[PDB]
Amino acid sequence: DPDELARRAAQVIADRTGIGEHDVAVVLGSGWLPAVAALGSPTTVLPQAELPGFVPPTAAGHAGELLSVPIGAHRVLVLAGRIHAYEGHDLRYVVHPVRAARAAGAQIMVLTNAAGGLRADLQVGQPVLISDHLNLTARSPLVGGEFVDLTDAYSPRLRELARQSDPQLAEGVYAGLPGPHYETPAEIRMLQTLGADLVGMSTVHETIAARAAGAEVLGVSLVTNLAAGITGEPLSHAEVLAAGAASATRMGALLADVIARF
Amino acid sequence: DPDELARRAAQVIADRTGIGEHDVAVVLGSGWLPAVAALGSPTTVLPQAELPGFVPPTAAGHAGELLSVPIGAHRVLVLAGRIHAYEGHDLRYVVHPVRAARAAGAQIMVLTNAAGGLRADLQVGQPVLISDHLNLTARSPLVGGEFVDLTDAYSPRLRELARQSDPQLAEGVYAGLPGPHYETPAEIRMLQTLGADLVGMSTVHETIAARAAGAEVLGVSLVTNLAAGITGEPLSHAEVLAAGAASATRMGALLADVIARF
Amino acid sequence: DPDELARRAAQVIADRTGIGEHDVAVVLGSGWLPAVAALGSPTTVLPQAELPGFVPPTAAGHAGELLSVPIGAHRVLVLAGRIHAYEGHDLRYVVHPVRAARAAGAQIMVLTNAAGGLRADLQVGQPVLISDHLNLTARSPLVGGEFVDLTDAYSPRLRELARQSDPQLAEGVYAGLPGPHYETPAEIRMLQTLGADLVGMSTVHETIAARAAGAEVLGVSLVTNLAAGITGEPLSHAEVLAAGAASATRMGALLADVIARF
Ligand SMILES: Nc1nc2c(ncn2COCCO)c(=O)[nH]1
Ligand SMILES: Nc1nc2c(ncn2COCCO)c(=O)[nH]1
Ligand SMILES: Nc1nc2c(ncn2COCCO)c(=O)[nH]1
Repeated sequence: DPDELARRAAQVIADRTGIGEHDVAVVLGSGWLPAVAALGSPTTVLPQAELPGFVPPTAAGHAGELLSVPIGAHRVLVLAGRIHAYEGHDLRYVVHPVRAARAAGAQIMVLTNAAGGLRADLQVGQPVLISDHLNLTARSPLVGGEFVDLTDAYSPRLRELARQSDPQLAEGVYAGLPGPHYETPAEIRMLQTLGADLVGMSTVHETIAARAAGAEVLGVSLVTNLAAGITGEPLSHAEVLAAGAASATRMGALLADVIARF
Repeated sequence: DPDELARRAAQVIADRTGIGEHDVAVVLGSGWLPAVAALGSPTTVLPQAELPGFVPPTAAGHAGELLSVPIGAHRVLVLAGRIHAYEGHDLRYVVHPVRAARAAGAQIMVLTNAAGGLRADLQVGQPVLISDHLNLTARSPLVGGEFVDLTDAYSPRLRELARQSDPQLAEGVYAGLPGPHYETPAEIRMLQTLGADLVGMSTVHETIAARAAGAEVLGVSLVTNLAAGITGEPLSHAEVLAAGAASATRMGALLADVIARF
Repeated sequence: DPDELARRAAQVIADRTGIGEHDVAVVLGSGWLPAVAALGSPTTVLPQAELPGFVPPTAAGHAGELLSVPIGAHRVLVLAGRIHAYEGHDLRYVVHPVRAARAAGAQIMVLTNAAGGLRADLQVGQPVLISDHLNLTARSPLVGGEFVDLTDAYSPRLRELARQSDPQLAEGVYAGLPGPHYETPAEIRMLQTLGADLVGMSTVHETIAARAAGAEVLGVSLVTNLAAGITGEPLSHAEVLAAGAASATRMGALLADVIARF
């Protein structure tokens, strides 16, 4: 039972952080690990790996951390590192950190990801609010008849708040694909056709789980690269890995500024 | 294997219903269940849990009811209560009633479901014949080289008959997505770009299992709401649930009227 | 370790063929099996079932061979037969042959398949190079975190060399779907909107795994029919299974000529 397990993770978070409630949670995955530092000074860091339901049984590699970051009166549960459906994990493990954070008190989930830009405009290193997603994984983390409306899955209010801190923030539609391979240029063209501005390999399940749980979601993509076939050149690994890192800098700090608006 | 379990279920069904052939099956999906009551004069009802292979090893709720009913010159195997793929279940379980049906004599499977309407001119509470589908599940109920052709998977003949019963019947293309979450508006715009008129969370696999097994299929969606982002206002749990307790005697009258024409 | 298993496999190839490296692998599946004898005299033939990682206990039928054929400058591993996701095998097993091939020295994989033609200039019996693919399986043979750019997944250079042998060779984007059911005509319309020229039931994962493993890939579809709804007439397990076994000599000879240009 995932809510039951989320409640244990949440008890342990409370126990280990000494903080009984955590009213915002921020998942920083690929491309966004620069963002961690920059959310602000953690009072507790712990390994996610320790936590009930967290870093998956089968494959145990080395998860990231759960930081407890006060931002004013908001106690931010920072999830530095996430697991991905592409790693083989049953989606309940994939969304468990989100569900744990809910149980730990998160009103709002800030879900971040590394994305390829599908769009004209888009610059490498550009943060892009997610206005909506395409779930192109053919899955849901919801099992049974949990029929969650995904209208305004990425809170307009939270996009408004974020633009209060950076009025020049774009938004775009994120296509969530399983990965972990990057996309073909034909898949990219397809995704342009399907209505996506961004493409990536996470997030959609987390949002769904977050929304199912009642949490408001702020989604932020970092364009780590223009998607395949957009420029005419192959993808640069160093660019995907590093070109957005000062962005993820910038953004964690911007982050802290937006959470403070919550 | 699945086919042998389907024939075992069929034997138990013939035994327990006293009916050697049920030349029609009806699967009563979300929002169609109340329609059972207006179907005719069933002569056996048995809990589906009674039947070999009906209840999956994984989840256990309260399985539905299997009704044997004469309608016109047909014996109709009515499945009230179904399992869904979104409940976690191997598809062999999701299509088993259809396979058990065909093994029990079924030549025509009447597959009903609840759909978001993707054309803003479909009326909430109006049935729509499925003229075709988009299997967006990335799954098939068929295993190994079962290379079934799905041209006219939804028999034009049956839709023609259905329309003699009710010539105000729309037809349209149904996108089968896994569920159980509803679609984002962005997914809805994609679905429209993809040529879908209806969207739901079932049927596709049963259609495919039915065509494989050589049964013809009449698919009928109840538009229980306009899909996400169509209205410019969020979906409402309040409509999706009642949308066909209201259509109930009318849907069961339609069903019985169309089956009689078969 | 998939890669270790590949390695285990490649040492048998070396050992049973007596040749330390096969610089080209060809995967013959559906529609291309008859072409094998026309490729050349094999210096060795081993059943696939004898190699580590290759074929099942659960479901056992009767499996392909692996041939070692010199072709032009090349020592070619011929994989006669493949297994398919639609048979239900973990993808690690589906792409093991290619990974084994790559481990055996294959830096070029020629992946052949049978496809529905969606594009107006294609005809039944035509070989079509695969220019790009749409992976519509919602799966990936990659797990965890290799960085795999699928830009030029189907090497333009291999395509241009092939065309030095038969410049006749058309090319198209291949949509790789789960199978084993064929597509509904609405699905084919969608695929066309998605930019697919060809549709089939294999290849994409074997590509990905070849690309991740550092091989270039030439894809060859045999158009074994038009896609569903193109002719307004059903589809064929065996106008598919060989509207190209009509042309064994030519298909083997096409392959041998193309490979000689590499
Ligand atoms: N799928 C995909 N992911 C990317 C790309 N660039 C960076 N990432 C990071 O992983 C995907 C997370 O949403 C890209 O072009 N495509
Ligand atoms: N997938 C999907 N299913 C719907 C929609 N409206 C009604 N249904 C079916 O709801 C009953 C449970 O699936 C919709 O908009 N999308
Ligand atoms: N998916 C798909 N595969 C095809 C089609 N035609 C030939 N093939 C290849 O068939 C795979 C099973 O033989 C088609 O129209 N669709």
